[PDB]
Amino acid sequence: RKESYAIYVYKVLKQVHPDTGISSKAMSIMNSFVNDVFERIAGEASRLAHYNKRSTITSREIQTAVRLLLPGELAKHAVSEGTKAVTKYTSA
Amino acid sequence: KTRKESYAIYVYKVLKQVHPDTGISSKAMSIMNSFVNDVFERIAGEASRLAHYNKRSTITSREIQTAVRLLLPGELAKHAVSEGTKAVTKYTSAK
Amino acid sequence: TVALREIRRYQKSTELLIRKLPFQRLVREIAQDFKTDLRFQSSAVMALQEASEAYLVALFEDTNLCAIHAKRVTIMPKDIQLARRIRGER
Amino acid sequence: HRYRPGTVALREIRRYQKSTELLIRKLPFQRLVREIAQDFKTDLRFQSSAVMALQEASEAYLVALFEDTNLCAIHAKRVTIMPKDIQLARRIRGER
Amino acid sequence: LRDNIQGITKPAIRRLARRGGVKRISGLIYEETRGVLKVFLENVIRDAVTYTEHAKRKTVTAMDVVYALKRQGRTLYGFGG
Amino acid sequence: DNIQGITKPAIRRLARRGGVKRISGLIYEETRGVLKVFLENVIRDAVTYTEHAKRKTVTAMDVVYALKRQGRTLYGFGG
Amino acid sequence: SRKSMRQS
Amino acid sequence: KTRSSRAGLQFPVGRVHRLLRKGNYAERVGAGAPVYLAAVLEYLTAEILELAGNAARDNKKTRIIPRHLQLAVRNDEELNKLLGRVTIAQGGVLPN
Amino acid sequence: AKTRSSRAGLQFPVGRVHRLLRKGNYAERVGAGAPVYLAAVLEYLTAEILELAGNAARDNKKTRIIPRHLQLAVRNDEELNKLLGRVTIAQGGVLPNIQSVLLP
Amino acid sequence: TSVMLNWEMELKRWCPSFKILTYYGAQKERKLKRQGWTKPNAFHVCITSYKLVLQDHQAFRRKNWRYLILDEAQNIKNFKSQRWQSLLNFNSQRRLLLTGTPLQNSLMELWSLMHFLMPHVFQSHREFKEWFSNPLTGMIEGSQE
Amino acid sequence: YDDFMAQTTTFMSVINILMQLRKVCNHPNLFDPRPVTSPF
Amino acid sequence: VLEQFLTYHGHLYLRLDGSTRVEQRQALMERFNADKRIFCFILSTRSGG
DNA sequence: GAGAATCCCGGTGCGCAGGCCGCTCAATTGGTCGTAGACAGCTCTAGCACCGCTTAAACGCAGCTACGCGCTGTCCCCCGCGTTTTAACCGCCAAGGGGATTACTCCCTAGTCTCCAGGCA
DNA sequence: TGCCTGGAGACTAGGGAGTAATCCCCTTGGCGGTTAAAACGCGGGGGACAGCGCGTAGCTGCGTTTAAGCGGTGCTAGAGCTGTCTACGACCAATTGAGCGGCCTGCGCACCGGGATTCTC
Repeated sequence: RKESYAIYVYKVLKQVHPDTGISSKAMSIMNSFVNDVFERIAGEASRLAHYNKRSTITSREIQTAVRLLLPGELAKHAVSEGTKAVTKYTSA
Repeated sequence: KTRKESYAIYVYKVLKQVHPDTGISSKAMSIMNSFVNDVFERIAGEASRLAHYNKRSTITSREIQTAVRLLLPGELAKHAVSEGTKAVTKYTSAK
Repeated sequence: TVALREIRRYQKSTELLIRKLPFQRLVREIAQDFKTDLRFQSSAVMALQEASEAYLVALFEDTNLCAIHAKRVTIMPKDIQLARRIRGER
Repeated sequence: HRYRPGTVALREIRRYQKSTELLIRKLPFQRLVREIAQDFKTDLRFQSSAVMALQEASEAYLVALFEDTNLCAIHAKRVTIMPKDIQLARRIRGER
Repeated sequence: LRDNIQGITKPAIRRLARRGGVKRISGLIYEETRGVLKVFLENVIRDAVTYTEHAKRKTVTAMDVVYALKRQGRTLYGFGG
Repeated sequence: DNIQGITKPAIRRLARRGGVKRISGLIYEETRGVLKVFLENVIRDAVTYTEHAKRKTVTAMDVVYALKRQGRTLYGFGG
Repeated sequence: SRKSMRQS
Repeated sequence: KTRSSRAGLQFPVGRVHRLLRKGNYAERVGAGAPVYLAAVLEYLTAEILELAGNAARDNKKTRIIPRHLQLAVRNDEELNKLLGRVTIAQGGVLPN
Repeated sequence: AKTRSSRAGLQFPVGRVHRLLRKGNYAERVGAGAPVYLAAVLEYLTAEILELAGNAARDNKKTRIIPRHLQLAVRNDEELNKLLGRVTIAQGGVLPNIQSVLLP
Repeated sequence: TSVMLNWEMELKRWCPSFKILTYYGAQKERKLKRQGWTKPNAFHVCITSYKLVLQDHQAFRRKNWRYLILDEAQNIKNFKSQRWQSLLNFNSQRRLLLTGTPLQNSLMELWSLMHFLMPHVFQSHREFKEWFSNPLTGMIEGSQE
Repeated sequence: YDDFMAQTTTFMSVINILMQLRKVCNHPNLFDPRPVTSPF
Repeated sequence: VLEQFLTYHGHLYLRLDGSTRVEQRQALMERFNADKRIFCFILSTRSGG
């Protein structure tokens, strides 16, 4: 069994471009990209937690890592999306 | 008034081993401490990544040896691996 | 005239510009020194070729910039040397 | 007496490469740092060590950039450094 | 606090160039160097302020600047860590 | 001597992809040397990774990790 | 009292 | 009830949580950290996929190929900065 | 009671390195010889850089190593220069290097 | 610095015998006027400003002054000031402070001047503050009998 | 003066309030002169 | 503001505000001591030496 | 041969580096005990080594002319140095406020374990 | 489609707020000097930039020559997976000494001052 983000990437693509497909090589590129940004954000969250002598990675750590890593407009939009997701999650 | 762990005494011991007469200033000692911490972080992170890639849950002498080979340039890496294997052999012999 | 057409033709394309078999031989020759009787996956050699061609194209772009800065159209080895020296790979 | 052009420049090159002192006045740099920081967040206090670290990093960055700029100037058969030299150095470095 | 970029002085930029080995300097180099330093400081200070804001602090410590520089790829020694 | 396998027209193609109009005759040796250095570094790291795994086959993941640690990540082979 | 073979 | 559906996302909040736990990022992972990370990953994926689909439409195609992803990344300045040191297989380079 | 550094023959602390490896969240488990190897490598690198720094200091008729000496040591040695390529040393200065074309 | 020329004028008016050296000018001029001043009987009295002594304290501190005279000693009244610390340890056989108002704000200024004069009689400022400054300030403010 | 003494209780410290009160006691024109009025 | 008030009321004045050049200070002193028309001489306490 | 800039040897003063002294807290020692993985053993995949055609690319020559480079000739703009500005920087004079650190308490909130069904490869 | 794996459901111990206290330390308007880095002229040298003329080296076009590429085939090294069982590392109490500040004081290094040597014109 091999795990990949191909299914979720396909779902997102269908949400954004319902009539547009994706080739296998492009899907591999997308999986690699998702893994790369995941590892980068998690590594920055880990460094932030270790610097502040905190044993837990919380939403604040991920938000700060996103602000540090992503450029301006992407960073602010991602922060808004994450805050919205967390707010919806806590209220359900 | 709180403990602040540092490599000052160990760096001084190594300096005395190399140059019995020379000394070191506070800024130079801070730079050496930062250098030791940086190299430690590099090797530890590379070892952790090596362990993660091979689906191993432990950091052993093999992981750090490979990390030293990956990080350091040629002669530095060769001499560092020699020193590390000498240290581990002596440690195992002393039990 | 032909140079600009060739630039556009290779610029629009995506295929690998280096021939596959010579590059595989070069990769195996380079790897021979580090370890004996090494086997390579085909995907590994393809990845090496992709990285090498991207590296060379980016370097050539920086060398073209260096040549233009010297009021020259031809690229000369000193341009490659300066590109690598400024980039820091020296 | 009057030294021919270039001699005093080389003399001060040697002088400033012998030393390790900071070359920018500390108060103007502190004001510049505070001016840049007030845009990101108001009511921010800088420790003296933080400003000194910023100054050291900036001076090292500028020295290395000037080395690259001088290499660009020697390329294309020149001695003077011009803004095109800095632009080429930055573009080759991967900035902009 | 306004128009502090002029605090980077022409003799200061000349001294930095002399440390860099520059013999002759054009008149337009000063504005370009001021802009480049402005950009570099903006990036480093933004990262440092993010680190300080994460710790719920109001004082930017040298450790925060060192962490910001390390993130930028410009690790600095002698100021802790 | 397989470095001559990187033919002069291939170097011309790479330069044209980079927008170079004219190429000097001494560029070919220089670019062969540069490519040899780059390949030596990447392959050395990849062989280190392969040896650490007790494998005798250099997989694509080894090359991907070597490139990533060299500072130039490569997409499309890691997943 | 300590010497490195790298320089020698 | 799925945690991803509870958070209103499409990416696997559970899988992201398991990866954060198994990975050695920290000894404790909060409840909202996987949700936030999944949201960020989903937004970035949606952005790059929208740009790639627009590039594919501009080429009169119906499938996103690596060339389309390369064009989308290099045309958007912010995504170009995010993936600056990244090479896309079979992607080529921008026209110039 | 004999320390692990004493058993390994090193000067750097094996126990401290082991604690840092355990608390640094690098793996679930940390091997017994990993701190010894890491301490040995760190001691070797410190010895190299300090030998070069002391050699630089003697050339300046000074007994104590100042940061300028460390910068000269790192930049003059090619391997250490590559190791610390992206590292700035505070109060380190730069190597004296004037290009040939600029000389009269 | 303002009174420097007036003091030179007074020295020349009353005692023309003294070889007066004045230490005004830029760094090059000061260095030139220094040259060969360690020679015996090369200058008898030197006049210099607080800013110049603070800047050139390395040259002046080393030399074995006989008298160290400070006109307008109220410039030294703050012992936390850099001036008091820089001038405290000058090599002088004798010291003489000239002022018109030894006390301006608090007895701590008087202690600063006295410590500058006789360190072995006014060693501690905490003891002085406990003995005199706090109770006398209380008496003035009415907090003490 | 009353406005400043109200600002005492809430960023301005006692020293800044002290200086502002001294300026007020000196003259209110130290803050803002009476405007020169002209048509729009 | 004192300049405005004094000029409004008609009192001739001289000014030494601590920013005046040193060579001008002696001239102002001599003029004030010599001229009987100058009613006031506004000064800053911390200045003048 | 003039001048100007370093350089080189005594002296000297200061502040900090290297050392000694309590004290504690974190390495160390001697145990138990899960379990990670080292080591057989198997399987079956893909990496390599051979052909034998197709043909597109690489190569060697010829002819050509485009541009790199050396050589002159302005001319402008930056350097070296003198004279004037000014802005770092110290001092002041005031009344108390921050604002990061270290100890207590204490309570949500993660982790761990059990069971189950459904998401996904 | 048949799983593994993520998701309820109960305990539970500790990480991370609150809350003091507590210690450290300037903090900021307007003032007034006062030097030494800036700032401002400005004369002139020399470097930048623009021609101009060669002449040779890249570029293009063509006819061979070559080997990359593609399709079968075929054989095995070796990657990947599984079952055992030990050796090894995680916890856990007691010791205990090595490593922290606190505090001090020689001594190295910064600096100054003449005289001598070296560098530029």
